[PDB]
Amino acid sequence: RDFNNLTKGLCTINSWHIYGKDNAVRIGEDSDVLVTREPYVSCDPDECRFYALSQGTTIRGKHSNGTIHDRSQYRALISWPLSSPPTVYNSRVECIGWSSTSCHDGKTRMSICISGPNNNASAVIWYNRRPVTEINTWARNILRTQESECVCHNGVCPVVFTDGSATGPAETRIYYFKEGKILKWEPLAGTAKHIEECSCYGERAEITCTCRDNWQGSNRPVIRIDPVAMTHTSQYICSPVLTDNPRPNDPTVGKCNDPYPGNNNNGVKGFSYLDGVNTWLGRTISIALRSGYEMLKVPNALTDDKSKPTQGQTIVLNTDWSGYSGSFMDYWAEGECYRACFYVELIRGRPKEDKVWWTSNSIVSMCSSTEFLGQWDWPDGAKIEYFL
Amino acid sequence: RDFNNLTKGLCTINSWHIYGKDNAVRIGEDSDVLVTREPYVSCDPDECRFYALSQGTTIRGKHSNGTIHDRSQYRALISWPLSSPPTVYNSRVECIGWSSTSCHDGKTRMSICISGPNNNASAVIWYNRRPVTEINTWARNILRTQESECVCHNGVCPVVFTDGSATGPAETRIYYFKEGKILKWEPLAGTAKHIEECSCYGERAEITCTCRDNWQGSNRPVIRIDPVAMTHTSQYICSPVLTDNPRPNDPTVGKCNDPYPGNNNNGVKGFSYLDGVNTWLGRTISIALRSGYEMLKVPNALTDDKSKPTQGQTIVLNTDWSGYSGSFMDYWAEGECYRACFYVELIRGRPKEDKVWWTSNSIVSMCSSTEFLGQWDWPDGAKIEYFL
Amino acid sequence: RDFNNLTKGLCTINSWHIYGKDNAVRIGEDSDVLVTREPYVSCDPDECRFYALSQGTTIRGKHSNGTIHDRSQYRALISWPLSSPPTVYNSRVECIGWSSTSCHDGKTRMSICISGPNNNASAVIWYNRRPVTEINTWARNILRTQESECVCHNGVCPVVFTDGSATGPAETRIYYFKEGKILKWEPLAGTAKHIEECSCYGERAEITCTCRDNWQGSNRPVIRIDPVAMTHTSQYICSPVLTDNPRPNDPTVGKCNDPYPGNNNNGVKGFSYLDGVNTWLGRTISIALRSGYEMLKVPNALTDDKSKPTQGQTIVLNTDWSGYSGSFMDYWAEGECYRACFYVELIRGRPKEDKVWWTSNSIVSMCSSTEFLGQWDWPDGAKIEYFL
Amino acid sequence: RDFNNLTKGLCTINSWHIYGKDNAVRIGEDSDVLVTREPYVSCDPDECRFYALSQGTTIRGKHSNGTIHDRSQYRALISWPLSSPPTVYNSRVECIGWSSTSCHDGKTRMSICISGPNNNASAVIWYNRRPVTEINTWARNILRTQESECVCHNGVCPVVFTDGSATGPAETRIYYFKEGKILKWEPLAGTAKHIEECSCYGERAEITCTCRDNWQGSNRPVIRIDPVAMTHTSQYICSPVLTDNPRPNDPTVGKCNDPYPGNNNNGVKGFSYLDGVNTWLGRTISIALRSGYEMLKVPNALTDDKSKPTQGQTIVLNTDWSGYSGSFMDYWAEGECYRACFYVELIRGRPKEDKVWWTSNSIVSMCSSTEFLGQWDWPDGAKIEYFL
Ligand SMILES: *[C@@H]1O[C@H](CO)[C@@H](O[C@@H]2O[C@H](CO)[C@@H](O[C@@H]3O[C@H](CO[C@H]4O[C@H](CO)[C@@H](O)[C@H](O)[C@@H]4O)[C@@H](O)[C@H](O[C@H]4O[C@H](CO)[C@@H](O)[C@H](O)[C@@H]4O[C@H]4O[C@H](CO)[C@@H](O)[C@H](O)[C@@H]4O[C@H]4O[C@H](CO)[C@@H](O)[C@H](O)[C@@H]4O)[C@@H]3O)[C@H](O)[C@H]2NC(C)=O)[C@H](O)[C@H]1NC(C)=O
Ligand SMILES: *[C@@H]1O[C@H](CO)[C@@H](O[C@@H]2O[C@H](CO)[C@@H](O[C@@H]3O[C@H](CO[C@H]4O[C@H](CO)[C@@H](O)[C@H](O)[C@@H]4O)[C@@H](O)[C@H](O[C@H]4O[C@H](CO)[C@@H](O)[C@H](O)[C@@H]4O[C@H]4O[C@H](CO)[C@@H](O)[C@H](O)[C@@H]4O[C@H]4O[C@H](CO)[C@@H](O)[C@H](O)[C@@H]4O)[C@@H]3O)[C@H](O)[C@H]2NC(C)=O)[C@H](O)[C@H]1NC(C)=O
Ligand SMILES: *[C@@H]1O[C@H](CO)[C@@H](O[C@@H]2O[C@H](CO)[C@@H](O[C@@H]3O[C@H](CO[C@H]4O[C@H](CO)[C@@H](O)[C@H](O)[C@@H]4O)[C@@H](O)[C@H](O[C@H]4O[C@H](CO)[C@@H](O)[C@H](O)[C@@H]4O[C@H]4O[C@H](CO)[C@@H](O)[C@H](O)[C@@H]4O[C@H]4O[C@H](CO)[C@@H](O)[C@H](O)[C@@H]4O)[C@@H]3O)[C@H](O)[C@H]2NC(C)=O)[C@H](O)[C@H]1NC(C)=O
Ligand SMILES: *[C@@H]1O[C@H](CO)[C@@H](O[C@@H]2O[C@H](CO)[C@@H](O[C@@H]3O[C@H](CO[C@H]4O[C@H](CO)[C@@H](O)[C@H](O)[C@@H]4O)[C@@H](O)[C@H](O[C@H]4O[C@H](CO)[C@@H](O)[C@H](O)[C@@H]4O[C@H]4O[C@H](CO)[C@@H](O)[C@H](O)[C@@H]4O[C@H]4O[C@H](CO)[C@@H](O)[C@H](O)[C@@H]4O)[C@@H]3O)[C@H](O)[C@H]2NC(C)=O)[C@H](O)[C@H]1NC(C)=O
Ligand SMILES: CC(=O)N[C@H]1[C@H]([C@H](O)[C@H](O)CO)O[C@H](P(=O)(O)O)C[C@@H]1O
Ligand SMILES: CC(=O)N[C@H]1[C@H]([C@H](O)[C@H](O)CO)O[C@H](P(=O)(O)O)C[C@@H]1O
Ligand SMILES: CC(=O)N[C@H]1[C@H]([C@H](O)[C@H](O)CO)O[C@H](P(=O)(O)O)C[C@@H]1O
Ligand SMILES: CC(=O)N[C@H]1[C@H]([C@H](O)[C@H](O)CO)O[C@H](P(=O)(O)O)C[C@@H]1O
Ligand SMILES: *[C@@H]1O[C@H](CO)[C@@H](O)[C@H](O)[C@H]1NC(C)=O
Ligand SMILES: *[C@@H]1O[C@H](CO)[C@@H](O)[C@H](O)[C@H]1NC(C)=O
Ligand SMILES: *[C@@H]1O[C@H](CO)[C@@H](O)[C@H](O)[C@H]1NC(C)=O
Ligand SMILES: *[C@@H]1O[C@H](CO)[C@@H](O)[C@H](O)[C@H]1NC(C)=O
Ligand SMILES: *[C@@H]1O[C@H](CO)[C@@H](O)[C@H](O)[C@H]1NC(C)=O
Ligand SMILES: [Ca+2]
Ligand SMILES: [Ca+2]
Ligand SMILES: [Ca+2]
Ligand SMILES: [Ca+2]
Repeated sequence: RDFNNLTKGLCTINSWHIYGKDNAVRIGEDSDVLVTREPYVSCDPDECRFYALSQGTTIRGKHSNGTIHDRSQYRALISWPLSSPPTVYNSRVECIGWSSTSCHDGKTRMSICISGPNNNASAVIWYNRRPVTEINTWARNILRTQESECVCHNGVCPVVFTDGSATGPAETRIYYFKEGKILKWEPLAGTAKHIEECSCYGERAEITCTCRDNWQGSNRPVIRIDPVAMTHTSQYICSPVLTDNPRPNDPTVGKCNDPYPGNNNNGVKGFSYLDGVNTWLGRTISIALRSGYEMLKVPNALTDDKSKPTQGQTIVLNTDWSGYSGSFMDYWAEGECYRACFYVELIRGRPKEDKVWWTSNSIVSMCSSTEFLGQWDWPDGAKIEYFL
Repeated sequence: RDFNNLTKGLCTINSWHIYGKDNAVRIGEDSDVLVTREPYVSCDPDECRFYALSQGTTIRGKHSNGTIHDRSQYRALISWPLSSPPTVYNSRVECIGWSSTSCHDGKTRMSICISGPNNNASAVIWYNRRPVTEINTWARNILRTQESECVCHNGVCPVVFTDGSATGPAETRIYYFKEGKILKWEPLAGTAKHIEECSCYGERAEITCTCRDNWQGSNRPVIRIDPVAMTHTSQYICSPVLTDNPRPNDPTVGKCNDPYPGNNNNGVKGFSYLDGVNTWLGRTISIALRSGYEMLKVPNALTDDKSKPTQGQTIVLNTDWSGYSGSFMDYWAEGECYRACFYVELIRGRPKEDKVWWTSNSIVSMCSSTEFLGQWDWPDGAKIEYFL
Repeated sequence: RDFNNLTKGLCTINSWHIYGKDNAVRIGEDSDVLVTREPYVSCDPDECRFYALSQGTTIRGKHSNGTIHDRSQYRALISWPLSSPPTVYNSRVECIGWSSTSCHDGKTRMSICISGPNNNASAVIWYNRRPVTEINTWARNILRTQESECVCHNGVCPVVFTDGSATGPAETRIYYFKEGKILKWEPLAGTAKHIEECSCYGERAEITCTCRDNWQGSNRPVIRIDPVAMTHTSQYICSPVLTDNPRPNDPTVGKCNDPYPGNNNNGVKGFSYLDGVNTWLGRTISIALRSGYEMLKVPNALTDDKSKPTQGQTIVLNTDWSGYSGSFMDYWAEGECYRACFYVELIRGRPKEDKVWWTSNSIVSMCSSTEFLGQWDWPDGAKIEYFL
Repeated sequence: RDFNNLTKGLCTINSWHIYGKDNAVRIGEDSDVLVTREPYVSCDPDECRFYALSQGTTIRGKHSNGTIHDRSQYRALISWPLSSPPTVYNSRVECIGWSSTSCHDGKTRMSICISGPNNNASAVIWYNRRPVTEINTWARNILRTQESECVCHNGVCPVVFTDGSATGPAETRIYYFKEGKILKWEPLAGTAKHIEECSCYGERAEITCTCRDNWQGSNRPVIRIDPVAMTHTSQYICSPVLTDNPRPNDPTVGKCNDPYPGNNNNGVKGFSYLDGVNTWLGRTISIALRSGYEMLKVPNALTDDKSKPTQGQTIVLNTDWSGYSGSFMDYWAEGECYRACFYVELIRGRPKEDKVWWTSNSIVSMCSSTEFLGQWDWPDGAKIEYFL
């Protein structure tokens, strides 16, 4: 009907309640479920769906041997109904590619998939389910994107891309689209040294994305965008409570405009909600590998380089695997504020579970509450040995 | 369009005709059917669906070993099309939890799921498919609810919860919701000593729920609610025709405001239609275990402590298993009265059938007729030995 | 929108073209297809669907052993999309029973299912998907109905039932319904001695049903109904070209008001289009068993007891099995006349193919053309030995 | 709503981007996917679907042994959702036959299927999903059609048929339909000697179809139609860059009105976009067999018998199988021109891969871009040995 505008603010978060859960690997043991990875959730004005990058095979199927690789001609962006598994018979294909992003603007939805060789990949922008715009590689080394949903304000929806090295300086750019057409684009600015896999949300005409520095830096990069003026800035989260993985241990003071040193050439997609005292950071529990997941209330994290934990909540125990995590919100829900949500990818199989030749994932999703609810941990459930 | 109001009365019941049947366990032998339990039926203005608490696995699947437990992170409230099985590809998820209730109000539908540990569980109320309200545990010992549908009158829909011991005094409360928001709540009143798993229906601006006393008492508790004034009372069904399971034998006189003694720490979810001479009680045939099912016309049951059977009808033979049973009606059907219906859960597997490692169920459903129709028995059908 | 009226006449038939085909048994070898029997086709204002009486099991499933029986608590009336198989995931249940009929009236659809023991069965009438009317057994010996679709004229839809013996005198009645309510009913009249499984169609405010005499009589009974006056008559098709199965050989002259003698206690559901010179009778090729199928132009069959074949067309070869057959037409298609159609059930398995423990069927359907098209035979396709 | 008119022109093509991909054979290894062949794509005003001629069996199913044959009573025209596999549970049947074509006109869609024996086949035309017109064989030797979609202009949609010999002179005719009714038909004209499997598109009130000469001729026949006047002409593509398969090698000069000699009794369905300098021809890489696929910019191909390659792009490598290819466009997309698309069938199994007893295919589809995007090759993916 009409373009949506970020008119409200974030509700206060005093705890988190379960929103959705897949149980995909448990069910996939005896069903026609698709091997996926790199998921997310995204809302429309009438329903919210689950999203993922398919591998073009069922888990129990023979072609699942070798699904440890990321880029192939047999991947695609698919969507399915909330808390149901990525079934072969109930899934809908958005576009063909091995990297992606998607978002609705009040009128219709825009989806972007990237495909191709390393020497020269390319992005195609779709809108109202028709292919509208195309963009070829600029720095000729794996053109990539968010891996989670974008946000729009009155028709304009910014998106972040990177093209170039993963263990050194790259070429990041913020593009501004309106009905699938490029309005403008500008290169990265600010003090952030490496950008990758941005997780974004919005409130009161502003967009905040917490991203990943894969080069060096256990603290996380941040990008604030102004959808009306079409401008931005970047920096790091000051707080000493580090959130990348892998990472060293938490210190007494942190860094605001420089990567905190300790581990190289590695990271993980993550997110956070930056709102003064109402600030919460998410992270794995293990400093060495992707296991466990926890949420932490760290007042004034982004601006205070000494801030420490006030309250917290456990999502997945440290004996249980996790993976990626990102942000989303239901911009079309009734209320006076925006209720914040997030998802956590639960990876099974290789590399850590190598008696199996595949790699796949599960999903758990939570949203905020204004009460102080009790906590419980939410693992995937599957017994790898039933697959031997 | 507009809120629904309990404007009619109950039609006269002279017999029951089949409404719906699943045949889930028969079909699940060679299909992708989900292991479920604790079912019910619920109507919308345009279609009536089947409901159940999934276990997150298919019957023939490996993860079905151990589905004898009730509370787990892998259960969910699902719905599917009438007289079809709970298939993996045709099911819709309402919310995440191990206890529940749901009902439409004329405009939209409200669903409630409860999840968490025993020390501290919590309920989340959803409306129009978005999470609106949250409630944490009050007495810190398994917060639980109806296990069947609620009833609404002009926007207000009462719901009964219990939190605390199952073999002693607990904390029951009636909550009044309007569009997912808590209007009010009040503690139990009247002479009923223990409340659990209420089965409710409505006619002429009043709501009657026949429940379960798991502490002591083979006779059943009753709760009458006034949706307009937001008040209630409780008591027991006077009649000597006992209906809980397990239970002792029928006596000559019964108890109106006190639990009839005989068996402890056990019961089963049940229901009844209380309407003077037009009164019918349902019950298993075996006094010791959940087998067989029969309907009995006992005039003035609730107020007469000597009332005895006038007419009856067999639903499931005593050589056949049954389980839970509850009430529902199609508030949007054409006519001058409300045609009363009920469902019976048919459990297969453990505990009684232990050559199998799972536990699942089937459904049969009937509604009333004004004629005196012939009777037939309706078992599940499956041969356990085809699963060995 | 508005009630439909039989306003047109039959187009001239000069040949038949394929309309639809299932290929169910071929596909069911490696799919979740349901064991069915007693099928038919029925149109709505917007789509035409396939219909059948399910057995509550998949073909490859264990519970298919013993599906040679007809009456059981696990059967149901289901419908699915045209030329697709009766799949477990794509089927819709109309009502519970082992005998049936259904038809749309311009506004909504009425469906009727019969269930129960032999001593006392009962029919429930549904309308707009809600159970409206009930009727108990009158002569206490297997109450049964059409096994194909009914026809309506301005809201009124007659239906034929039988209750009593199959090898002697019974109790037939024509019921007249309007929105699921009984308008009237009257007993059989005319010179027909035994009625069973009527196949009906309509044009110019009249309804003709060709039925089955299971007692004695290789020639077929006929019932003409006047939907406006609510009256009828019966008789036999005069022509010497006999069409029941089993049957003796064709003679030189036939019988108009008396069963032609030759074979007892046996028959098969069939049909015909009676329209003067534009008359066509259908029948199996073998006089002893259900094999092959052919259509024959026999001018003035119903009134001329000497009429013989003018033109013909082969549908299924005599080396291929067939079974039941019935009539249907698309009352909502554009044109100035009614294009006539029919279906043939193709049975596989027991009794003739006994290396398998089940019994199931396939469907082929044809409609008329005004040209003289070429012919081809349409078998089921499946190789029974792939099931061993 | 209203009839569609070819009002725009072709956008300029500077490269091709992926549109859709099936991955059917990879997935069919562990799923209920249907054995198909002879596919295509076709758009509606609201969605574009995939099309194919089914064989009436699943790939892993027993009835897949022998699917090397083309004409049988068990084939059908089916359609399914874009980039999803032809699943047994998600497919929709259009009509019954072993040869076909289909297209939407702005209001509704017309589909045509051909069935029957070689002595006398026949076509039935369907519209708005009801059978409207019938046509019997004229030259009594396999009546056949396009095997891809038709194009319409203000209600009129021409279609090309052939009936008669494949290795000598036949009887081709162009039919003009309007709402399923034959407006007119006329025999082939111009200098083309043999016509088969036409691939058509349209822009600015004209229809161009590049077809197949199976008799003699490695260069391709062309038919230009005037939808308003209902007339046409034929000829060959002049250019020396030959595109049929099998074929001899490319010469220095070509033939405009005569079949270029070299190989007999063989060909393959193909297409091309003829637009002056903006001209592109598609073809397999191997001159002997169906392997590899490439697109070539050959300015003024149709009129210049010396034209040679200016630019090109690889679609499938020569070590990978291909098959048929055809044209389609989204006539209802926003813009000022028509964005051109095409599909390539990827055949697996017999005849070249004979360790398997079946024959099936996969799909890849691309559309044009105005940028110069990078290229990648798109194979089917499946490992035949996982089927042994
Ligand atoms: C039934 O259910 C109810 C329902 O909620 C349960 O109640 C909840 O219990 C939670 C667990 O205790 C609790 O969460 C914790 O909150 C802390 C903050 O509170 C305290 O301090 C503030 C300020 O002084 C006070 O206001 C407050 O009242 C308290 O005093 C957090 O600090 C906790 O986090 C730390 O511990 C966990 C492990 O338990 C770590 O994973 C986490 O990362 C935190 O510790 C690391 O990080 C800090 C920051 O740099 C380091 O200083 C510290 O050394 C740790 O560092 C190591 O670990 C990380 C990760 O391994 C690594 O990178 C680093 O290098 C180091 O190696 C925790 O989040 C809830 O707040 C509580 N509910 C409420 C409402 O408060 C109830 O318990 C159940 N049972 C019953 C009977 O009810
Ligand atoms: C073809 O189909 C037709 C279609 O309907 C068939 O007709 C139907 O047949 C039914 C079965 O007989 C019948 O149902 C019974 O009705 C009784 C009431 O009728 C009589 O009394 C009244 C008042 O005097 C009269 O008006 C009426 O005319 C009759 O005289 C019920 O009382 C029957 O229930 C009792 O028996 C069944 C077992 O058969 C028990 O399961 C049931 O619980 C009842 O008995 C227990 O409970 C009472 C109450 O406390 C006890 O006193 C008694 O001792 C039993 O107690 C033991 O059992 C329970 C459970 O095991 C346990 O807790 C307790 O401790 C004890 O151990 C029964 O319901 C229908 O009414 C009839 N149709 C109609 C319209 O009436 C037809 O038969 C078929 N065949 C043919 C040829 O047509
Ligand atoms: C390529 O395709 C084209 C496309 O159509 C093919 O053309 C079609 O060919 C059909 C087969 O021959 C033909 O159908 C037949 O039509 C007969 C009527 O025509 C003749 O008579 C009339 C009047 O005199 C003339 O107008 C007309 O021109 C002809 O002369 C029917 O009579 C045929 O039916 C009989 O034979 C078949 C077997 O072939 C039986 O199954 C059938 O039941 C009929 O025979 C039995 O019944 C009669 C009636 O009582 C008995 O008298 C007779 O003895 C038989 O009885 C025994 O059998 C039954 C069943 O087994 C049992 O109950 C009984 O007791 C006995 O034991 C037949 O229907 C089409 O009409 C023709 N197309 C057209 C438009 O006409 C073409 O051939 C193909 N090839 C080529 C090169 O084109
Ligand atoms: C990273 O990705 C980027 C993204 O695009 C890559 O860039 C692209 O590279 C493509 C491959 O080289 C290239 O396509 C070729 O274009 C030729 C035309 O260009 C040249 O000539 C014109 C005019 O002079 C100039 O304007 C232009 O600048 C060039 O000089 C085509 O001619 C090419 O086709 C021929 O070769 C291929 C094999 O490679 C054959 O399959 C094809 O059929 C052509 O050759 C046959 O046909 C001709 C015509 O009759 C014959 O003369 C010739 O002998 C061949 O004949 C045999 O073969 C056929 C089939 O086997 C048989 O029937 C016959 O009998 C003979 O036996 C080719 O299409 C793209 O144009 C280029 N992109 C752009 C925008 O240009 C990049 O490379 C990647 N890497 C990096 C680092 O970036
Ligand atoms: C487009 C692409 O290749 N994305 C891949 C990125 C990429 O390698 C890093 O961002 C380094 O640049 O890594 C992740 P992970 O395996 O670390 O879990 C897998 C992704 O699929
Ligand atoms: C929330 C919960 O645990 N519900 C469980 C209740 C509960 O134990 C009783 O109401 C005693 O309080 O019992 C039944 P049942 O096994 O007796 O058939 C299983 C339920 O799932
Ligand atoms: C309601 C019912 O039992 N219908 C059955 C009738 C019935 O026995 C005959 O009409 C004799 O009355 O026969 C057929 P068929 O086996 O002969 O092919 C099977 C039906 O299912
Ligand atoms: C109606 C029909 O039979 N179509 C068949 C045609 C036909 O034989 C040729 O057009 C020669 O006339 O060939 C193809 P292909 O096998 O060559 O790949 C298979 C088709 O199914
Ligand atoms: C998977 O492939 C590897 C080589 O990639 C092979 O050695 C291994 O045995 C395969 N796994 C299975 C289960 O076949
Ligand atoms: C189920 O698990 C138990 C232990 O919980 C084990 O002893 C048993 O053998 C398992 N059943 C099957 C069929 O594997
Ligand atoms: C059918 O006839 C009645 C009068 O006989 C009329 O009201 C009705 O509208 C007619 N049907 C249609 C479709 O108009
Ligand atoms: C089917 O059941 C019969 C008895 O009804 C039994 O003898 C037979 O062996 C069973 N068939 C199969 C395939 O198990
Ligand atoms: C397929 O059929 C042929 C004969 O057509 C037979 O020889 C062959 O063994 C069959 N293939 C399989 C896998 O059974
Ligand atoms: Ca890092
Ligand atoms: Ca009790
Ligand atoms: Ca007979
Ligand atoms: Ca050729």
